[PDB]
Amino acid sequence: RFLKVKNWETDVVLTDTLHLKSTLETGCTEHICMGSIMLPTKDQLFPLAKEFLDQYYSSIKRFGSKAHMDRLEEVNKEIESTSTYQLKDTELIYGAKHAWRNASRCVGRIQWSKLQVFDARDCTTAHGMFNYICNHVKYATNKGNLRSAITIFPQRTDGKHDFRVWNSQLIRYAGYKQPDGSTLGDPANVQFTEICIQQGWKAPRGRFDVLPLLLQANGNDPELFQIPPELVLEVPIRHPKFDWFKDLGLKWYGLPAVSNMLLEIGGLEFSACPFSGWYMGTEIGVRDYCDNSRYNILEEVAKKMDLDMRKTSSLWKDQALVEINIAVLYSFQSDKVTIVDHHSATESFIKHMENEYRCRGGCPADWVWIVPPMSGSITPVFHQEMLNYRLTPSFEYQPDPWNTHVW
Amino acid sequence: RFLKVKNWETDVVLTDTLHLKSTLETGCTEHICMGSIMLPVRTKDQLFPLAKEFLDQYYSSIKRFGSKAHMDRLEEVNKEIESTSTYQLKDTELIYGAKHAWRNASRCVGRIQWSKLQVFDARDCTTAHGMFNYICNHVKYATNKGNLRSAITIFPQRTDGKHDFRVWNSQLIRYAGYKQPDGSTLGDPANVQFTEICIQQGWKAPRGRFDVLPLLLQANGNDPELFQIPPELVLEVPIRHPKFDWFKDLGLKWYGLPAVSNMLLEIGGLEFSACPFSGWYMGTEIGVRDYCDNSRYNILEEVAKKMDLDMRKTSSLWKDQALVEINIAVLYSFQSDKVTIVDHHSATESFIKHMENEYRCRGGCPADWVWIVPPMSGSITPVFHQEMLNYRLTPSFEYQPDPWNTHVWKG
Ligand code: HEM
Ligand code: HEM
Ligand SMILES: N=C(Nc1cccc(CCc2cccc(NC(=N)c3cccs3)c2)c1)c1cccs1
Ligand SMILES: N=C(Nc1cccc(CCc2cccc(NC(=N)c3cccs3)c2)c1)c1cccs1
Ligand SMILES: C[C@H](O)[C@H](O)[C@H]1CNc2nc(N)[nH]c(=O)c2N1
Ligand SMILES: C[C@H](O)[C@H](O)[C@H]1CNc2nc(N)[nH]c(=O)c2N1
Ligand SMILES: [Zn+2]
Repeated sequence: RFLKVKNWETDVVLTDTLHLKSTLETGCTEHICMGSIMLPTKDQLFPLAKEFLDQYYSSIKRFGSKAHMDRLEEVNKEIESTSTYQLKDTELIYGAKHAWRNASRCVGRIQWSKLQVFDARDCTTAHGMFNYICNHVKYATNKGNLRSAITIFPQRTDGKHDFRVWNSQLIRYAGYKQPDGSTLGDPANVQFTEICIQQGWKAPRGRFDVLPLLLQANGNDPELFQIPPELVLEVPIRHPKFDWFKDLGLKWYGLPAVSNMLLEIGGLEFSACPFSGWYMGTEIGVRDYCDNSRYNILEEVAKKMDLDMRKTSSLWKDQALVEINIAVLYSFQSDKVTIVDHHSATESFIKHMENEYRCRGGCPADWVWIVPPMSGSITPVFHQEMLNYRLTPSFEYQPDPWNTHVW
Repeated sequence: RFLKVKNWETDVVLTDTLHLKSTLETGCTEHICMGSIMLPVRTKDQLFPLAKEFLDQYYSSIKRFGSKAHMDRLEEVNKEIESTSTYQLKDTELIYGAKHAWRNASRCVGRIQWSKLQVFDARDCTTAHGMFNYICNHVKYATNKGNLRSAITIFPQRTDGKHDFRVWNSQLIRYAGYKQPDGSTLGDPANVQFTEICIQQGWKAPRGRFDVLPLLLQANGNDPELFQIPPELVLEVPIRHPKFDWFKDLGLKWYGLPAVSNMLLEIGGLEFSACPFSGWYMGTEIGVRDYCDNSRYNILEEVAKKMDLDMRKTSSLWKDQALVEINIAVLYSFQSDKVTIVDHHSATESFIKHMENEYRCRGGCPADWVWIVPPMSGSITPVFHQEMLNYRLTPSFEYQPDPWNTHVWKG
């Protein structure tokens, strides 16, 4: 009932009570743990609404005040009538920040309360979504000094009128397979990269071609738009010692901006809610470059380093991996674009876990995702027991829209 | 019910049915995951069922399910239980049981090797001296002059819980740790407490950085006794680096034989509380954890200074660079002395193949991602992108409390 979590490096023991407010399900059972699986009516809505409003008013110390009871009634009225309701701005801001605060997979949550929220609930067309996205991008980029933000498009009504950003992130690199049979640019996007052409895009057939945005307003077919290059900050990747590094030709964008998730506040579903902050370096250096099914440049970097690539036990992959990541961090820092290393991000997150244990009685956290993909055991999160549970408001996955849209 | 796991690097999907044979609890529920939590006397009552499940498994494996031999064994074990409140395993049953505990160990990356396990039956042992002899023969056989072979030695089972066999050591071979007055630590900080107990029981500590601890052995619920392992039995490897000649001057060495001596082996409801087992090291267990954990030898700073890395900013990744070098050194040193060791790329690759094999022939492989993924270079090894199902099958290896916490001293 009152669960404990221990840090094995520091012996620090925290006590979790916040999980008892857990609402949704994890996929795990008494018999089976699924911690490593990527994805395991008017009736429904009022409980959900009341729950959320209860935590709102408690957060502003007006639980059981007149306004609270008045609101619960106003929303109760609005639901019994319209079959949905609308959030006040203040509630929207609290909801979004809290969906980030509750993302158990995010190592970056020490920053949860400094989130800029752009209310795009008055938007009606793809051109309009495009304007809102551009302003989001520009605000967030801030000439390199990145600022967290989210833009919230209109809430789903009856599932026929959905706003969706078809891009999985706002800013990503094109991928094309060749007759040769291998891959140019980023293989993650091959499919999307073809949809875009399959709808109209004139691909500059290249390696790092920023993809066009593909936007669907109010359930309608979606439309192509190029984000103005001037708005897409990029960083040429070079090493502080290896001059040949530059000649690998590598660059990356500074703004990670997730665009395919669904935000749930008080039972209301926001299917287009792109959000952005900034990178931890290993997301680019370990996952984007070195994954077998991504840019997969380890072989190439290893060779230029003249390492003994003959036997796994020379650890040539690991050597190359570290230099690549030093390179990415060096570049971003040199160009004054915000970025965080994994040692610093994990130290931050331990600090935040501690803050959330005392101020709030816990912090849902998913170890499988919080431990970085390199140097795990020399970062402090490795030695930290964590409890994973689902609280609301939350961000959730949702099916790729091309599997669902009728034309 | 069938459950699927996918690999995201290769799109290979597998189907689990074995999880249906599971019964023990995970720690998790529908509302909470405890997947990253380190640790989430029986009556006739519960013993009968547990012995029957075990025997049904045993006789299916040998293709004799429902034979007269099966049925008589059941009847024999049942009489023995209601007669004496316990039973004895046949040799063949013990062998199968020990191997399957290994096979069912969801946190073990080395399981491709499960069927080649040498089992020593030490169930006639009655004293600590006899335990010392068995452990010595285990160590020498396992070591095999550097060409390591997996083995386990199984001492008598628990009876009333007042006559337990225990090895108080956490592993058969480990270095002492000594808390110095100035706050620092000499040798391995993980072993300070155990080192104090030993000293208290009368061990004269040489008080250097790599002193092999004595064995501390309890037979039959007696107070345990000290024994020094013969040093000619303890294979050690000096740690050098193939390019950095200053590495050897750091003074590092490590032992070759990892042999865990503090787990509890559960077979058909019986509890073997002393069951030391041994295999061979994955390099990262020495190079990442043993040397570079902050709560262990923690040589990272010293190695970084000698490499003259930029240590002013973590974003230099100076910790990450030094860590790869220390692990290169460890693998180089072991290979050069022809002492079996496996790197994490090779171990994890082998495990993915074991795992697919186990899905095909067995219907599953319970696996604990948190422990299988290596503590460096996680995502450039194939297990990182492997979805895994974790559940508890028996026979199994279980944790058990430290004996200094539970023991009734006699004096
Ligand atoms: C401010 C800097 C931020 C840093 C450095 C950061 C870092 C991270 C990292 C490293 C991951 C794992 C990502 C992966 O491997 O794909 C992650 C996941 C996540 N982050 Fe944060 N984050 C930040 C801001 C935010 C913001 C502003 C939001 C929401 C408003 C957010 C919501 C999430 C969610 C929902 C996931 C998991 C999504 C999934 O399950 O795939 N993050 N973040
Ligand atoms: C043959 C070579 C072997 C290799 C390379 C191997 C590798 C590993 C590694 C790397 C771990 C994680 C250890 C840690 O993080 O501290 C592990 C855990 C484990 N292994 Fe294996 N292993 C091997 C043989 C065996 C044998 C022979 C047994 C038993 C007969 C076994 C039973 C286990 C158990 C029970 C754990 C988990 C311990 C715990 O939960 O604390 N291993 N093994
Ligand atoms: N189920 C999947 N999920 C999936 C696939 C790719 C990426 C992601 C998550 C991307 C993500 C989400 C949130 C944060 C980050 N990284 C960041 N630093 C931020 C992005 C926005 C604010 S911070 C990346 C999730 C798939 C795997 C393979 C095909 S689909
Ligand atoms: N709960 C703990 N248990 C614990 C503590 C230290 C080590 C271990 C596991 C030791 C182990 C177990 C099984 C295999 C291995 N490594 C091997 N290569 C083998 C050892 C024996 C056969 S193979 C190591 C478990 C702690 C963690 C940190 C501090 S206490
Ligand atoms: C199968 C496995 O769960 C999958 O590889 C996960 C592991 N941990 C991860 N962790 C993060 N941060 N991001 C990821 O994409 C993944 N992938
Ligand atoms: C809290 C967490 O479970 C703990 O640090 C685990 C993580 N993964 C591990 N994995 C292995 N192989 N060995 C370990 O000791 C640990 N420690
Ligand atoms: Zn779980």
